Amino acid sequence: QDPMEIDELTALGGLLHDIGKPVQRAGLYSGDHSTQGARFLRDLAENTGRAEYELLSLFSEFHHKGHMKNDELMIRRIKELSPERFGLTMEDVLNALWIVYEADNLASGEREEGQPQASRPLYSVFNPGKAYPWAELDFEKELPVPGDVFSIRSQDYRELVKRLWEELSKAKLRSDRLLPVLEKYLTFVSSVTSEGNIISLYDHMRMTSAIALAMLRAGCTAEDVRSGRCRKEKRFLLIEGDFSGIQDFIYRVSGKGTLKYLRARSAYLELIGWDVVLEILSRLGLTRANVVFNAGGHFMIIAQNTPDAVKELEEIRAKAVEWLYREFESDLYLAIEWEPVSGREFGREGGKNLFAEARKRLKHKLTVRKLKRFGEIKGLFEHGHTERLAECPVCGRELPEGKLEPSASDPETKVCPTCNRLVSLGGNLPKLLGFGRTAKNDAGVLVEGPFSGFVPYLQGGRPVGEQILVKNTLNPGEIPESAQFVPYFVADYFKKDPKGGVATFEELSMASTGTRRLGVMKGDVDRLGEFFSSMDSPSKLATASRFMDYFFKGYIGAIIEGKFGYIIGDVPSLRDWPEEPDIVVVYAGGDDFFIVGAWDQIFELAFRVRRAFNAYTGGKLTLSVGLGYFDERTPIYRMADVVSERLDTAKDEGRNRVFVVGRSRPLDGKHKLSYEWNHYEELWRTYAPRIYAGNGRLKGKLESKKGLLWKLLEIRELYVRDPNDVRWAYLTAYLLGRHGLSDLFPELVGIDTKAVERKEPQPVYWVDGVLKIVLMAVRR
Amino acid sequence: PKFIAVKLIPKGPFRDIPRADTLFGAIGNAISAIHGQSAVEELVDAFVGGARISSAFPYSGDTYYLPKPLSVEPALEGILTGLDEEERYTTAKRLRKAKYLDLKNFELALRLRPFTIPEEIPYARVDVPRVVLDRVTQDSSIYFWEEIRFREKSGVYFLYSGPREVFDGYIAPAMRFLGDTGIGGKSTWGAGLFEVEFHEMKIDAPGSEYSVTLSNALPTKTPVLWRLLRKGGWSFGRRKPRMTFIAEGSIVKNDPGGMERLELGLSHEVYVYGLTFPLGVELPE
Amino acid sequence: RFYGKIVIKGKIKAVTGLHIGSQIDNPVIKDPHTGLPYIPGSSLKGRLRSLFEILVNSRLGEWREKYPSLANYSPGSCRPDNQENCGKFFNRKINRGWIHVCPDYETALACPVCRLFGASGKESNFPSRIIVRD
Ligand SMILES: [Zn+2]
Ligand SMILES: [Zn+2]
Repeated sequence: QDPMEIDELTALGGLLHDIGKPVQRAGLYSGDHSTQGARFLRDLAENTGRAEYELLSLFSEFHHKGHMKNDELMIRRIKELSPERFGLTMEDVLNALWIVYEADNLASGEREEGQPQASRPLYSVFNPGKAYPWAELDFEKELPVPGDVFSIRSQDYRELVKRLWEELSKAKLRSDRLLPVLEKYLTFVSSVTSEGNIISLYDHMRMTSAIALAMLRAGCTAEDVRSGRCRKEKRFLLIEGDFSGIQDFIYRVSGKGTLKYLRARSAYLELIGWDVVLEILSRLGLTRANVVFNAGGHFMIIAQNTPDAVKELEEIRAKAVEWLYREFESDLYLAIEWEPVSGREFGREGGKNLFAEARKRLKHKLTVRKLKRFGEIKGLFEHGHTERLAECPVCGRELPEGKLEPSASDPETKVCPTCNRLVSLGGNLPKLLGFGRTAKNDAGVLVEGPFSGFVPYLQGGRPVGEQILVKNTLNPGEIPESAQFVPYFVADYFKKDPKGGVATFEELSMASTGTRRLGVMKGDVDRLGEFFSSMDSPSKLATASRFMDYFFKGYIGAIIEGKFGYIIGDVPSLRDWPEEPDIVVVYAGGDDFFIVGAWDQIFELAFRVRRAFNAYTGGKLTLSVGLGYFDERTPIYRMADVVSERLDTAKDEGRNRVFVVGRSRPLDGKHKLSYEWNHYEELWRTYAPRIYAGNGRLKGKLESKKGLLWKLLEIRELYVRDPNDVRWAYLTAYLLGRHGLSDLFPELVGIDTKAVERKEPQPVYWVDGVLKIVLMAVRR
Repeated sequence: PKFIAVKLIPKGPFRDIPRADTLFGAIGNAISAIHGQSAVEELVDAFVGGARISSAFPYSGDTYYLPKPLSVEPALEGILTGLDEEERYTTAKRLRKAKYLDLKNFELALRLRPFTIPEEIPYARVDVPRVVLDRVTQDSSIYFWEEIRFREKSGVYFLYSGPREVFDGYIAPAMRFLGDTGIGGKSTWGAGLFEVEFHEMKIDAPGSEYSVTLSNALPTKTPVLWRLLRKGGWSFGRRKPRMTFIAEGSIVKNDPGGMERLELGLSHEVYVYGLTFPLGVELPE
Repeated sequence: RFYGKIVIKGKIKAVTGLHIGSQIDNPVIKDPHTGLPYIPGSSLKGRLRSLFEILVNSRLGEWREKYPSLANYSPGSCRPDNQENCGKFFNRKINRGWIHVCPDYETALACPVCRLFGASGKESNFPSRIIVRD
């Protein structure tokens, strides 16, 4: 016996109503996917595990119209079972079979594929002509690249069911415990076997269970499924939230404040966002399958539309804004809107993408709310001038004087409380498995959000809190059973010092070949808002926003560790790639990434990431990257300010182009500062192996020519003062002439008629980006 | 309408492009130096019940720039309905994150008609490293410093809407004193020094209830569309508290702003400027 | 209090070739737009202050009567004991080097260096009287 409530049955029944597909894909039961998955769950009840799998087999047995057009076979099947064993009513269990059946349609267009393809794979959401092989979601041993093999042999499908058999046996039957099991094994499995299916099976079950839970919270019953008034009445409600002012929040801090501290302002922005996501889910009564995505301060939640839910969301938005204003004075703001939708608003109707129409209505309400940044304060423009207001030297907070503690490092400096909490977090980050979400007035609360307080779950400590946020893994370990497992991912690569902590700006400015400079890269994915507007169903948005997030959360750390080099090939390098690169990943969201480190390895990582991003997609999405090279003892708000001004300089021009180095140019409008990606790798295959041998050493017989290569950039500045060949064409032939080397750069001595006919710049103009990188690497 | 454009022609770098409250601070320090404290009491009363100035804006060779109104973000799709949908997206975000517009394109944005952004900005914010030397054993210890550098004909202007008798006695003598001292920033290194010229500029603005501010305002009621500029200041070596201003280009409906007096424990009261400078605008629906 | 502004205008001639430097391997400071070099106001004021502080360091005994704030200083630097203003002329430490900067308004009003070049101080300041344009 077990007391089970009704929303546990609907959220779990929709979450595994299509368990017969992977089992049906394998030849173990030879029956209809519902017939196989019903017997797959009835055999799982028979083995060690819960008693409820006999009840949960009904969702997989009857979930089509051909299986549910009886209305007499259903009732006598429930009579052979017993909802009285679980506390469920006869009417309660019959409602949830119609909630899950109807939500399976709103999850994806109801198109019948007749006979399923014997073994067609998951086609890529980016390039739908290609397809993924089946592989474990582990973030090691393989990068998912969409390839040309278009059929799955039925051996790993049988190995899939075996590996899924004992993972479902060990995990307890709740919603938060089955989602990481089904995500590791059913991510690269297509839901419907057809040509061009780009919906993963996990995201199809994650969105059936989201909609079916949101239908039961609203209160639609079984006869509201048979009739209309579920697809003709606004019952759902798309919540969307957005953090405004992130680059001004992380990257405002002064020359005081280490990288170790700057890295923990990013961990603290991630926990403010999860504190608001998990608060909406708890008060509205929903599970984490409702959260469509949560990547970089931008979340979407499918929820119900009741007057009791709108009253709760209006208070969560209220209490989160009066916390953010009091703690961070108008530097960080969360805009939360909700647009009521219906079942017809999911998917396509009448040849129109009605889901993207319902999101442009929601995106427009976010834009108006961002232009009213703290309107819900009522004392926002009223002034109070109580005396003795002092200011922190690390960030720019204005406190009352007296609330400034002495710091931990330098007791002469007096800083705010939340910079003493975030330096102790910065030392505790290299041994940190996650954070425990609990009440704010609790022992050991090290950082606080707007609703709940967070305790660091250390490497060898015990977790405390009503829900634990476990970092970078889908495996719950050494946590209590009722501890509500929430897995989150973060790009967390950092160079370790002789201690265990994070390397400083000194130690990254060291170990760079040539000059000692700090390299700062910043980039994003271009035209990404267009790509998310192509999605018909919310299960396609679930797949497109989760594969997109895993490149930057999960697979950008393997690119730094030298993995995946067969796909990447040969990139512009200055040295052989070390086993432990001095690269610190600060931030890496859905389409953004800020990374600091040594300049010669920031440069090589810029091409290693883009070449691997090209393979992860099908070439359909690209990267703009801005690169910078700075003095070390430069304030980090100024390093971030310059590369942000270089990333959009490389974005408004052609948007698929890198900004390598600084450049003086003419003003004639035909000259652009930033190289295309294929252009600069072509100039590296041409110009660099003639003059450069690697590891800060010039090519043989070109030693003691350090003054020679600065002359070619003095010739190049004659082109900048006046184009159309005033003097530079023969002076290049003279300096190559007097040294006896003329195989060096033959394109620079004679004028290019191909350059004049298209009004493109001369080949002497583009050699600035290849010489000036080699001159800094062979400085000393 | 017709405004007076006080053109500030740079003699070097500027520390910053001065807001409307650090121009009124600089004008107010210039009047008490030239005339005295009794003339500052009449300078304040002429702006409370009268004339208003704006923030400083760049120009580049008789191409005066003005801030982008905040009315063109809600209705940006509605402005660009007559455009090819394969390039409406990149046109939108490039138009949205722009900061300034010239007079031809600023008039078209107030009436929600299509427009273009400038291609070149007339200045650059430059990081110049300085050094501190020990006098005996010349140990170098560097720090980093920010400056605004202008082009060969570019510079900074600000607007004035008020009676000519107040301009001739207060604002025009102040700008000749402020040409020889600085206009905010490290003025001991020659930053903020400039030559002053006077012109007249005309803006064709539509008649409505809603109007954009060309200055920081410190609003007296809730605005319609806005951007929070949070700044404090420094007054004779005393730190001013950070006040929530409104940015240039924010939209009010019959809001004069209001001039704040801070005690600040100083020989005399410190007034922070905070007043509107309205030009009519058409909001979307 | 204000009376006027004596303005000195002149031509600076580089008789020997000049270097200031910004960090061809050691480039001189330039304009960001045109690319021409110049001489900063910080380099010329900071050299005139440095040359005149060594001038005043040698004459602290003879200028007590004309400048009464030089009675508090003995010639030398506070570098041999990592301590702020106590007796030595080069009393203020900025980051790693020692500079004469007077600590108040009333002391910098009667210093030959700081009535002209200015003083930072604590609880009071003294601004400069000269402006050295670029
Ligand atoms: Zn602080
Ligand atoms: Zn002195």
